[PDB]
Amino acid sequence: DMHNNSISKTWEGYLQDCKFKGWFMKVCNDQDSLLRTLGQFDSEHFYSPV
RNA sequence: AUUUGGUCAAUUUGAAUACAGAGAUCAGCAGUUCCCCUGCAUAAGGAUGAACCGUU
Repeated sequence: DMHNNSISKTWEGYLQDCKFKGWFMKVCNDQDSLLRTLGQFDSEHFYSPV
């Protein structure tokens, strides 16, 4: 039962160079790890911690 | 009171032969245009489905 769960569109933009080689879904144990993963495409800035 | 409205053409001629003059009728199908339905393609544009975790 997940009434708490929800989704929000954070961004809806245009990128100069698309460094994402494919669609590499993942899970990480921590936030730092996630950030690092994101920055594998030289783009940590996508994640919005709230 | 009379009379014109009355010349067959065609051919053989240097009047004779001709004798009215030479496809019909019934029925398909396709095309042309517009419309409607149906299946497919092409573009575009939606809508939606599908277990479960992925990739340095």
